Amino acid sequence: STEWVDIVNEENEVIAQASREQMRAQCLRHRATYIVVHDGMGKILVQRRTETKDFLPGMLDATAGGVVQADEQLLESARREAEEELGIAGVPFAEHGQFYFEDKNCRVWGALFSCVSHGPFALQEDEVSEVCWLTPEEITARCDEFTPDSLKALALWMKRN
Ligand SMILES: [Mg+2]
Repeated sequence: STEWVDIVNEENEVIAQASREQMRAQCLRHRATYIVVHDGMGKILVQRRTETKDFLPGMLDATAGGVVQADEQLLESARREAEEELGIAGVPFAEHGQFYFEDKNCRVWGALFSCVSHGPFALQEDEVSEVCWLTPEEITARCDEFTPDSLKALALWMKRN
């Protein structure tokens, strides 16, 4: 089935809907959720992207989450992503506002969430190839390995937590 995605203007108003392929082909501005999954003891669940991913294959994500699909509300979208990527469901999510990120390959209004989970996790190997618990110190010591958008989300979380 084709994945359909909300396309937004500069003001984060939905003005278009595109296939996932069109979104990536034209670098269209879209929404995504970013969820800091932390263990409540100082560590962040970090996820290595498979090497088949369109956006930044093989890099580390400091957050779970993904593109918000057509007509999805932000929290249900975050919950769907966490369920699909990590096999978690019914865990409390805290909301931490929004941020905008763009580089040469994407334009995104991000919605930031966090949750505390110790697992267990059920992962998708076609998307994530590895997970581990890292402290924020450990992450910044390796920050060249991380997607800049997930790093931005984490940094924003770290300044609130
Ligand atoms: Mg997705």
